[PDB]
Amino acid sequence: MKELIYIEEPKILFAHGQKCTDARDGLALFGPLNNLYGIKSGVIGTKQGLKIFRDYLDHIQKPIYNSNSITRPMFPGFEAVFDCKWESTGITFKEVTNEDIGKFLYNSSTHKRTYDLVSLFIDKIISANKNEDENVDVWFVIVPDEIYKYCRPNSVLPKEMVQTTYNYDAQFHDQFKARLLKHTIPTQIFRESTLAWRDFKNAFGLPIRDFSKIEGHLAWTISTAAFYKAGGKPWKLSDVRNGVCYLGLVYKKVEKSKNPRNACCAAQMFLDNGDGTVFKGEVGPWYNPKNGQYHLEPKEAKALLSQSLQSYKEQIGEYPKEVFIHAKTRFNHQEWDAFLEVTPKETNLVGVTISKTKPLKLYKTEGDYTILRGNAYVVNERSAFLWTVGYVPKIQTALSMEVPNPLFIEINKGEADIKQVLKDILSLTKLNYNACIFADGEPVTLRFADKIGEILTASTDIKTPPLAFKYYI
Amino acid sequence: MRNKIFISHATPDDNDFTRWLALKLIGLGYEVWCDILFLDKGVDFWSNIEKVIREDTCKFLLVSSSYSNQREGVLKELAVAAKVKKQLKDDKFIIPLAIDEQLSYDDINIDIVRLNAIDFKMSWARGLKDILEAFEKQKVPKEVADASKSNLLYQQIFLHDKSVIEKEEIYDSNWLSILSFPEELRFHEYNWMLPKRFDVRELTFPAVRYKNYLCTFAWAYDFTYHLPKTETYHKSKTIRIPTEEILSGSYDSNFIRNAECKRLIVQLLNKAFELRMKDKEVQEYEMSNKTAYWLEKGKLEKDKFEKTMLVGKQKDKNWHFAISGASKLYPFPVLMISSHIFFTADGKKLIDSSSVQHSSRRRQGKNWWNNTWRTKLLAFIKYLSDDDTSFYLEMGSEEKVFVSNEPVKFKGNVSYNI
RNA sequence: UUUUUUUUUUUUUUUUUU
DNA sequence: AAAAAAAAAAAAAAAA
Repeated sequence: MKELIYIEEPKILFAHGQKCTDARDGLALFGPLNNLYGIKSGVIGTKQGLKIFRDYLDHIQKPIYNSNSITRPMFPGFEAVFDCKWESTGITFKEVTNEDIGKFLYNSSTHKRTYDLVSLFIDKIISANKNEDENVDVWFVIVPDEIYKYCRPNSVLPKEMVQTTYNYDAQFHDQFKARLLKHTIPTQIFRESTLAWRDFKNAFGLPIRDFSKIEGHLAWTISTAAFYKAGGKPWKLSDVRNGVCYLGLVYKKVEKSKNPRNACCAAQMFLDNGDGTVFKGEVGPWYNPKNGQYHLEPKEAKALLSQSLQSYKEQIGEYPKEVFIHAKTRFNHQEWDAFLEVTPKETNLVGVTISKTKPLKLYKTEGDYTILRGNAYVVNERSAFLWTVGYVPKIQTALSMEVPNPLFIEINKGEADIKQVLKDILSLTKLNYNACIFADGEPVTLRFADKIGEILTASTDIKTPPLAFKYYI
Repeated sequence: MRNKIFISHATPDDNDFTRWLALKLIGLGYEVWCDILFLDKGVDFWSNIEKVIREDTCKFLLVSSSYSNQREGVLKELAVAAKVKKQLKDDKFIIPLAIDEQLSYDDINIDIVRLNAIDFKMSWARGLKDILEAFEKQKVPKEVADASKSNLLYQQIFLHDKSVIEKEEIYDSNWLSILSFPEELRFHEYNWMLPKRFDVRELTFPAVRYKNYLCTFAWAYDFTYHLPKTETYHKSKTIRIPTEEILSGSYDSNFIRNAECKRLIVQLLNKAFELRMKDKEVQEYEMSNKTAYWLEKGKLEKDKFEKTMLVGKQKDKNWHFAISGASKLYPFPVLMISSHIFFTADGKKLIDSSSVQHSSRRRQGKNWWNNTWRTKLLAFIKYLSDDDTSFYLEMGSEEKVFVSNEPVKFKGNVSYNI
C-alpha cells in the first residue's frame, strides 16, 4: 500500500476578477476578460456552403441545449456569454465555385491536388485582404467533405472518379495554415459536416457525426475558438507565480527536406508586468540533422534559449528567475551544458520530461468510475506520476473514456520541487483556447508547441513565422 | 403583494456588480428592482423608490462597500428599509452584501454590523449560492417563468454540490509485485562450447549472450540438452554477482555497468514470462511492439474463471480478454500488465484484418468501465496463479522468480461519491 | 480540420555486446 | 542482429 497525494484544482481568472475551476461555467456566469465590440467574419466557400454557416451562426445566437447539462453546461448564446456581437449580417463572402473545386479535386496525384485546392482558397483570401475595403477579423473557410476525404495523405481517389509542389505537405489544413503565415490572417477551417450535420445522411439513416446530445459543447468549442481568433482573451491563469517562464519543446519530422531534419518548435508562457498572461509561441525553428536525434546541437540550443530569454526581458525588463522547460523527450547533457552559458547566474534552469508511455493504470476497488483527477504518485524527489485525465465531480464523469494513464513527469535536469512542478503542469492543462473543455490531458505548452510545429513543418519557404497562436490553432 | 428584491448600492461605482447580480436574480425568476435598470426615466425617483420599498419590496439587499457605508442616498434607503422592517415584523428584511475585501468588519455601518452579511468578498458565486439558499429558506416568492433555463441555471450555480471530499480510498493497479529473485546472476564463459551462430532464445531457461559469457540466473550445466559441449564446463569460471547489489546499484566496474546489468535482468525476466506463458498453454496475438496472450474457447470451464467471464459472444465475433506484460526495475521491481481485447470468428482462429480487430475492440470497449476492466484483469492474473499468493517464473532448474498475483495497492486521502 | 480521449498499425534512433 | 529504454507519424473509433 503506497501513498497517493492530491493537488488542489487550478483556477482560471475571468471578468470582474472572479475565479472558477471550469471554463464553460466561468464564461457562462462572468464572461470573458476583454471586450470585443464585434467579430467581422469573412466566409470563403460555395454558395451552398455559406447557407450552412449562416444557419449555424443563427443557431448559436439562440441558447443551445444538450441532453445532460451537468456534464456539459448548456450554451447560453454567443452574445450572452462573450458580450460580443457575432451576427450573420456583415459576413464578407468569397465565391469558390464547385466547378473550380472539381477541376483540381479530380486529380490522381495527392500532392498536386492538395496544393491546387489550398491555392484556390488562399489566393482569394489574400486578394480580399489586400484589395478590399472591408475589414475581416477572422476568415472562416467552410470546406466540403469530399475534399477532406481526398486531400489528406493515404487517401486513394477511386479509379472511377479519376479525371486527370511536392515541397509541401499533402495535408490540406497544415499546408493552408502554413502558406498564410506571411500574411498574418486569422483563419478557422470548418468542415461542412462539423457545421449543421443533420443533412449528412448514411445508409442506416442515422446522422454520421451525431452531435444532437453534444450540441451545447459543440457551440462552446466553436464560440471560444472564434472569440480567441478574433483577438479576445476568454480566460487567464491565476496561480502562476511571478518570474517563471515555461517553454515547451516538441520535435517534429520534416519529410520535404532530405532526412527528417527534426525541426524543433517551442511554446512559451510567462507573466507580464501586472497580472496579464503572455502565452505566445517561441519558434525560430532550429533544424536538427540525423534521422532520430531529437536532440539540439549547442549552437541551436543556444539560439533557442537566447531567443526565449530576450522575449522575456524585452517584455518585463529583467531575466526570469526560474525557467521550467517541458519536453516530451529526455535531454542529454549536451543541450544542458550549452544552455547553462546562456542562462546567467541568477536564473535557475529546470528541465522536465513528460510522457504518456508508462503503463500504470489505477483501478478503484468498487464502482464503475475511475480515479479522481488530481491524484499523483510521487515516486521520489525527482520523479512522479500525475493523473491529469480522470474523474472530476463537477463534470460528473471521467475526462477519459476507458481507464486513462497518468503523465510521467520526471525532472530530468535542474533541481525543482516535484510538488511545485506538478502544481504548474496541472495549471498548464487549463489554457487550451482551441477547445472549451474542463481540462486537457497534456500541458498546453507541449500541445500548442505540437500544433505550431505541425504547421511550420509543412511549408518550405517560411521565414520568421508569427508568434501568435491566432494564426496556428 | 410584495415580491420584489430591492438592491440598494453605489449606483455610479458599484454599478457593475449590482447589474450582474440583478441579471442573475432575474434569470432565476426572482423579481428585482434596481435604479440602474428598472428605474423609469423622467419620474420623481425618490417617490418611486419610496413606494417600492414601502409596498412592493419583499426583501432588501444592501450592497455594502467602501463607498456604500457613508454616502447619503444609500443611508436614506437603508433607513427606509429599517422602518419597513419594523412595520412588517421581519428580522430578516435587510440582508447586507459585502463585496469589498478592504471593508473591515470593524468600520462597517453599525445598522448593518448588527445584521449578518453574505460573503461576496472572495467569490461572487459562493455569495450567490448563499443568497439563493437564504432566499429558499426564508421563502421569498419566485415566479418560475422559464422553468428550464431557471432550473438549469440553479444547477449551474448550486458547481458547488460536487467537490473533492477528504476520505481515504484504496486503488488497485496493474503492477504485479516481484516477490523474490534468485541469489546470483551467473555469467558462464562457455566460449567455444557455445556455438557463435546459435539462437540463445531457444534455450529452455532464459539466457542472454554477453561478450563470451552467458547471462542467466540458471545453473551452469542447466543447458546441456541444447549445448552438449558445455557438459565439461568448470564452475570456477563463473563471475556470479550478488543480485541484491545489482538492484541497489552498488556493484559497478569495468566488466559490467549498473545500467547494462539491470537491462540484462529485464530481458531475462521478460523472456521467463514469455516461456511461462508458453508453459500455461495460452494463445498469443502478435501485436506491433509487444505480444499479448489470449485464452482459448473451451480451455477453461464456461469461459469464466472465478466469477468473471473472460471470453464472450458478440455478433459472429467472439471477443477474448488478453494481457501483455513487461518487467521494469526503475521505480520498483514490478511486472506491468496491460489489458487488450482480441476477436476470433471461430473461437480458435484470430481475425487477420487489423482494421476489423480495431473496430471490434472499440465496439466492445465503448461500455467497459473501471470495474469492467479491473475484474477481468484480476481474474486473468488469478488464472495464471500457481498458489494462493503468487506464481513463479521458471528461470532456473533450482532458481525461480515468484511474482505475486496481487497488484500493488495504492491509497489516496481524498475521494468522491455517486 | 469544433473537439478531446482511449486505442492500434507502423517506423526509428541512441546505448552498449557480439 | 539481437535486446531494452526512448522517439514521432498515422488512421480508427467514441465520446466530449
